[PDB]
Amino acid sequence: GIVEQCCTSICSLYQLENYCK
Amino acid sequence: FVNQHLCGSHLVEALYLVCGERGFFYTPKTKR
Repeated sequence: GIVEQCCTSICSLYQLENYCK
Repeated sequence: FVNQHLCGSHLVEALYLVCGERGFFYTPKTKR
């Protein structure tokens, strides 16, 4: 999940757009 | 733009900018 993935590695706006509603 | 670490509150700050505070849910870990 992005909440761990973006802590443990570099994040992306493409990957974050999946969590918006 | 450039790719960077965003742990905890930093992820929420980016969802805030991406979505415009509209209604995200980051699925925070439920384990103790």
